[PDB]
Amino acid sequence: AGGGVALIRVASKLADLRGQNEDQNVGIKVALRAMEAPLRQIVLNCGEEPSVVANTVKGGDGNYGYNAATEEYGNMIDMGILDPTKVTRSALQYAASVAGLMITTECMVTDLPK
Amino acid sequence: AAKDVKFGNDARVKMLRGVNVLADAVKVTLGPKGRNVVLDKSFGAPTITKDGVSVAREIELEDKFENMGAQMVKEVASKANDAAGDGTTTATVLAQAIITEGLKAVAAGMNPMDLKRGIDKAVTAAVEELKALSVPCSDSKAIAQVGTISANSDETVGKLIAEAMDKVGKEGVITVEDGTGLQDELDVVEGMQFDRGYLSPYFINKPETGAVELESPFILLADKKISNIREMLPVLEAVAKAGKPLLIIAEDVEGEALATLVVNTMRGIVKVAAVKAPGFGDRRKAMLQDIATLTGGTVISEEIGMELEKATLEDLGQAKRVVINKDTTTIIDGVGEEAAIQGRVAQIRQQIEEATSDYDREKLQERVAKLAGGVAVIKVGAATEVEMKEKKARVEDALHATRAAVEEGVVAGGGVALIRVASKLADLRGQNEDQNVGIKVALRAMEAPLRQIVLNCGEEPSVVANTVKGGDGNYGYNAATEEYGNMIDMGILDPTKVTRSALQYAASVAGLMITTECMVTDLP
Ligand SMILES: Nc1ncnc2c1ncn2[C@@H]1O[C@H](COP(=O)(O)OP(=O)(O)O)[C@@H](O)[C@H]1O
Ligand SMILES: Nc1ncnc2c1ncn2[C@@H]1O[C@H](COP(=O)(O)OP(=O)(O)O)[C@@H](O)[C@H]1O
Ligand SMILES: [K+]
Ligand SMILES: [Mg+2]
Repeated sequence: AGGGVALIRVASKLADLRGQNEDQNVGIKVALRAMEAPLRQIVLNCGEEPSVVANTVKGGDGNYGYNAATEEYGNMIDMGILDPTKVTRSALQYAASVAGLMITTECMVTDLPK
Repeated sequence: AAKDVKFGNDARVKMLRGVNVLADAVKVTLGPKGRNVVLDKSFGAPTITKDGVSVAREIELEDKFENMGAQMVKEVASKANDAAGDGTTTATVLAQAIITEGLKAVAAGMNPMDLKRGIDKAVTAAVEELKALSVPCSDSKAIAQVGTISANSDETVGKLIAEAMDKVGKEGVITVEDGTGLQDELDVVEGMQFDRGYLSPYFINKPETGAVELESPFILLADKKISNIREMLPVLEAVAKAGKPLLIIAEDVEGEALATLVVNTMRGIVKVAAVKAPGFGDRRKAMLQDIATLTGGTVISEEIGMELEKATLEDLGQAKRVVINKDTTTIIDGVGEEAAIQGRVAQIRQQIEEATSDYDREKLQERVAKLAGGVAVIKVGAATEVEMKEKKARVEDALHATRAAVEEGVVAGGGVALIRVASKLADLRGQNEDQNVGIKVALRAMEAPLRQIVLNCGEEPSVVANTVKGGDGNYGYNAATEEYGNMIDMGILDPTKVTRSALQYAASVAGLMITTECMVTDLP
């Protein structure tokens, strides 16, 4: 399902995940909180309130979601709003990769501003 | 000096910016999950406080138009603190909401005065609805709940205040002072006490406690300065024949008379103790008259036409026990016909009603407590001084809230009552469309306190607001436990007076701030 609701589905599924350390728990909460960013930004660009729509979508199940073009809810499959699984998986994995690279970076070397 | 003059929207945006600075500093302390603000003091250490008016009274800005905005919105918190003693953060939140919405409506081409009239009409209707929505708060459990909620969910404070209010009575007074230990303690005084000790340590007959104890004495109330013993001979001889102790409450006793008294006390002739008359001036006269009424005696004064030499036993009062320490004198179980006490306290109530300053009113209330009720003192215990100050401020907030809740009743707390009122006033209309817009502005601003409480918890204010608006009755949101339920059943109570006062003062200041067009101030 499109519109950013698949990531909300998985984030709501994974709310029970725990880590071995209080720092690994902060990392797990950081990654799960970032899966709602697409739908929230879509609703923000359309002009509604992201929190109410996100709560309504999380409350639903399956392919329930929000149509941004007509500003109504419904089954995302029936409204014809789809994403291939490869697109979502690739975007999530590459975002996590670059975030991990930037988190463990100790030095940056560049030419002088001259 | 020379001035700077700004017109229209420039003035309004500067003013709103100053309002926003002060409101953003104040609003971080609202609810069970608000935080503390550190205030720098020029003389001393910083103070860490969660009180709205304390934070508001410190804010001053470098820019002059923004400073005007902040100085104007500061009066809401000041006035709410003066009137109710609590509810200043809510008043500031409401004022900021009204100002923001009203400026948005003004920028759309509305007439500011009609918006102000609509806001006034909505607030009047809202106050009537709040009065209709209230319920009495008389049992001790509800008073404990109010004191607990006002002290930032501290059960011990609520229990202590409920016990104090139960013991001291409806006519008594309760004060808060610094303690010496780590635990809060309550000391209640029954009877009349004034802060005057004996004039000579030799009067002490019980060195174990260093206190002068007299059983069934006479009280000689001398409204004059006594230096020569020649005046007291008749009454002293009469009391010596009587065979029971005597107490002198006089303006002062000089060396000769005091020396004669101390010589006689140790010889076993008479049991005499002498203390000073409390107060200075007219209040001293009034309290001597009060002691005369309580003890059933007559004040010996020159201004009425009697002399102390002609005094007899009929002019001397009586008591059951008198205990005098280095600092305080207490008179216990004094003989007096009740009608005199009720009459005196009645008169004192009439000059209570005809009093302007709060100092005079509190002195009169202390007098009424001494004559009829009691006086309770609560000591606050804390390890350091900053902690002591923060806890003492919380205890004072709780005491004020319990007083208000007793005198007017309680409504459901957490911002729910304002939402219920605004839901009830959904069909109110004015004379023209600008007035209807102003009514809508007020009704929308009535939901700001709950939204800020939910923000301070890290939740979503709009989801909770919608869920609470969808319910009926006392249905609300518990921000401490993060659950929905009955506001009354879980003990989240707010006095009606605090809510009404916050709404009134916020509307009064914000309606005027909406109608600005020009601002004149000094130059940088
Ligand atoms: N009518 C719609 N309602 C809600 N979401 C939509 C709709 N149409 C497309 N989307 C979502 O918007 C996203 C498209 O954003 P886009 O600007 O194409 O960014 P990207 O290039 O990263 O895909 C897709 O994830 C799609 O699921
Ligand atoms: N557990 C709770 N759940 C929801 N609301 C609460 C709770 N405890 C207190 N409140 C509300 O929070 C407000 C307390 O804010 P406070 O910091 O006392 O500011 P004020 O100076 O306006 O009283 C009260 O209106 C009260 O109704
Ligand atoms: K506060
Ligand atoms: Mg309070």
